Amino acid sequence: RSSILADLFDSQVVDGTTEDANGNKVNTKVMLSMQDFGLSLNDAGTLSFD
Amino acid sequence: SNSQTSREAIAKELERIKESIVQLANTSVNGQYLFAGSQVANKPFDSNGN
Amino acid sequence: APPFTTTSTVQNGPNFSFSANNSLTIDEPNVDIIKDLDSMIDAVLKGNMR
Amino acid sequence: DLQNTGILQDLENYNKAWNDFASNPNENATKIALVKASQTLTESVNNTFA
Repeated sequence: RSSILADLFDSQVVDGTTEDANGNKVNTKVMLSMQDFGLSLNDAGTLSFD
Repeated sequence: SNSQTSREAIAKELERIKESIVQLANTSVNGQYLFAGSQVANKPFDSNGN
Repeated sequence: APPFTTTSTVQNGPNFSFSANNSLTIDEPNVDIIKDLDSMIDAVLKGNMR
Repeated sequence: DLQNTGILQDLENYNKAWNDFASNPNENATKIALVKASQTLTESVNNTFA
């Protein structure tokens, strides 16, 4: 379970000297993930999807 | 996704992580704050890492 | 003192430093859980990945 | 030692109270019960003398 907890939402990063999402102004790094590709987390160390 | 509200939001997990860790650190099993050094019988910590 | 060459001219350094415009380290054996946690919150709030 | 004589048993359970004292010194009764077992011990040495 700890091993899977490492991989659960693998991702890729996006970059640019540009406007990071203005929605309440994130700042860190731009990404798309398995938290975004239809799939998501729920609190039990469990997955959720659409 | 980490909008400043999200960045605060995601932080607010950490306080609960912080709170829980403080709770379990100060845990007074059989009266002993189980981890006040070896002197587990009296306050080991505060919330602020003191 | 000058002059110098592209070949590094070297001369032995100090015994001590006491306060400094320190370089930025992220690697150490040691740990300070709580001070780390609050510091990382500082990174998160303004969004320090860099 | 029909009923292994009180002194040797006073010592025994007294030493049982010791491992109990190790269980919780903050539980003062561990002291008191421990103390009492010796009290029988010592006073039993006293009466045998007489």
